Amino acid sequence: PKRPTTLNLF
Amino acid sequence: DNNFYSVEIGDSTFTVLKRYQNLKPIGSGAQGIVCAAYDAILERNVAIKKLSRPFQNQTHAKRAYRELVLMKVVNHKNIIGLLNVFTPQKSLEEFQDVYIVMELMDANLSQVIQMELDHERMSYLLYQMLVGIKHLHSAGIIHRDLKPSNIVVKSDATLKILDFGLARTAGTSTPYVVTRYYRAPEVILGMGYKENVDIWSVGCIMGEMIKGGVLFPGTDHIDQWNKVIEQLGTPSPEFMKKLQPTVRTYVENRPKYAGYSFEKLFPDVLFPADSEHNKLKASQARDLLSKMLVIDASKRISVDEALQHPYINVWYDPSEAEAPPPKIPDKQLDEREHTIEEWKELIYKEVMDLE
Repeated sequence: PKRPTTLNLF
Repeated sequence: DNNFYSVEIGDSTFTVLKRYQNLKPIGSGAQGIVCAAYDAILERNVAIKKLSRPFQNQTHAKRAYRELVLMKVVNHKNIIGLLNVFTPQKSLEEFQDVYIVMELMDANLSQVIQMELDHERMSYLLYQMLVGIKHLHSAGIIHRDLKPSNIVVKSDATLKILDFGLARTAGTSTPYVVTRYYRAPEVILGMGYKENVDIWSVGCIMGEMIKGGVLFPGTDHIDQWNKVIEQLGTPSPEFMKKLQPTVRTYVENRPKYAGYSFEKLFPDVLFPADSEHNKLKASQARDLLSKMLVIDASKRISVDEALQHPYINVWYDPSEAEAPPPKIPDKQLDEREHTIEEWKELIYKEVMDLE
């Protein structure tokens, strides 16, 4: 389960 | 000609090093207004917290000392970072204002809470908060005010805890200082607190993340308690016995509730697709919610316990989690009395120590 690297504060 | 200088932001005056420029206002710490600023030197965005004559008051003094101490001593991937500190006044005589410069993140949780995250994301953020909290605990410090506003994110999906003005060790020995919707029972009902009080806070955040809005509103400090028991149901007699007899009465007088099962407070509908691999299940999240959101502080899971919970520990990494405790100078033991003078001087020492 890869750690995430993007998070969408769009 | 001079090293500092001033800009009027509305009615508040920031006096800061020429390096810091273009102040916008951004929010409030326990104490102080706070500006985002561009730091021309390091060529990056920063955040700056003006703390006005902190020694004006045991409180402001105490809460300031804390932040200074704790902003220097603590270093961790998940705790907001000290960058710089200073006063403009060039002499203890003259002194009034401190400034703390710290890293600036992209947003707070507000925010993320609105959007519809997927398990990895939630579980991860969770994980991060926790490790962050773990780190603080590992030196006895309890944060006490974890809430969406104190937690910051970035778009590389990383997270930092922030604001230490309120932090210390066990209670009791002022009641309404920690944010209403996030108060543990032991703080609503004034029993005093152990570290896992922070876990209560966590549970509300996770829940809120999922629920889309605040977990237990509460129209005032006393109503709050209904909201809790409305949802989780009247706690055992064995607990009530822990209560101070005056409050103890009122509580026993509250109407009884059975309260909902977690599967009901948090149904599947509410969750992302159940994950690619296991551990990361709606139900597993629920299970963990159900070990945090627990009225009885003595029946409540610990950071480490939470760190092991299947839903969190998939990201577990000992290099982060088992990092050296932040060593705290025992000189300070975070809650003894003092005077305007001795306060003013401690700060200044500590500040001048830090320039």
